[PDB]
Amino acid sequence: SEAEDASLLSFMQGYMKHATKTAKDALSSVQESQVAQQARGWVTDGFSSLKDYWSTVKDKFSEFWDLDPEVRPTSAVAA
Repeated sequence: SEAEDASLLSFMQGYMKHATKTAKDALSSVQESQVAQQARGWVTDGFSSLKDYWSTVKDKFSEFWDLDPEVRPTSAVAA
């Protein structure tokens, strides 16, 4: 017995509702968190390379707002 009115959105709607349960069992599986050593890895590769790039982008995020005297999707992409 089930409401035939419910559209094909039923199975899904509930799916995410139910699959959200696996979060726990899946959460405990976070054992992949050990990825630390990996992160602590990028250090050797001079992860610092993120600073310059970060310090720029982030900071440039201020100016990156105001484009040339002409803010158009055409000239921008084409230039």
